[PDB]
Amino acid sequence: ALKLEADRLFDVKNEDGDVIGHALAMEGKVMKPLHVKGTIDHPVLSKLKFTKSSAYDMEFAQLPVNMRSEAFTYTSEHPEGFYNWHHGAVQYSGGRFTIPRGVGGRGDSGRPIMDNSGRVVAIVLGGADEGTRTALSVVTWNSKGKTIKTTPEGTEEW
Amino acid sequence: ALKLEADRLFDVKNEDGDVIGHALAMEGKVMKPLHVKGTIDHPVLSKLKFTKSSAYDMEFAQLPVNMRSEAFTYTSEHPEGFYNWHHGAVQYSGGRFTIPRGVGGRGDSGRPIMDNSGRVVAIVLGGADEGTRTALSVVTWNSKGKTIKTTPEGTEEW
Repeated sequence: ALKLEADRLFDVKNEDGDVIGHALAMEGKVMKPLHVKGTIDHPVLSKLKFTKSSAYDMEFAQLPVNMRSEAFTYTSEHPEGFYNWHHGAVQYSGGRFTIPRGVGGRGDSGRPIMDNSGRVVAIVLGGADEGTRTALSVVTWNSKGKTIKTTPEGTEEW
Repeated sequence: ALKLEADRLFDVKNEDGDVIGHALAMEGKVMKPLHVKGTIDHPVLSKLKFTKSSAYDMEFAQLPVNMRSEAFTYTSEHPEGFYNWHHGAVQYSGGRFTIPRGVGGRGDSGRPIMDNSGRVVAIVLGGADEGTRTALSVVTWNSKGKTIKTTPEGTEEW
């Protein structure tokens, strides 16, 4: 099985090699959440120096040219409805992004939430359980490009 | 007292009052699934001369010049991902529009599946219980305007 399409999603491994989170390539940058303390599983992207950003709970660095082209796209505009992440659908109902209960957990931060067109829309960081559903803590961006970091009361970071 | 919500999704009632199916004003016409034998619950529309298309389980009628303005829009462009319908998320993964096992039902015929941007993508007909999921029987239009009806083995009309 030849995988002729380039990765844009990478694993953030600890010192044992357990995958504890994810890093992604979007809008000219490699970007992972600051709180995941591990290395990016890639020969090139790990030797780069990342710029922390506590405010947004993010670390980033600019991608090495030949990779910049094969990177995601972000869309500021995003309607209520349903979006999709790795474990299925993600709902959007006025400000909150929610998935079912017991689906997301530790290791899922840095995973994007995207539309059916394949453009990124948010970045998971953790999630607030609410009995029936789980209110995700995302990192979105507006029409201008201002980084917003929505965080529900009682969030366990992932 | 006034109604600002346009008129697109009508109910289809039997000869005892129950709602057995639905109908929708879309792209210039009223549409309902043929197998549902009942009366559309809407003064103007119910007294219109319908035209059947048994090969596609539909029966359409042209929209009165006035209502023409508030009908739905259709889209043949529907990529793999998650969609919206009355009971929630509808997955589209290579030909099938599946939904979580259970939420389907008699009465759910005629209902449309639609994208985040409100445009209609398919009209539901019935479901095929495939264990965990349920593979829907739907009507849809291709890139060139011709109807197509996808019907799973074991489909139960609704």
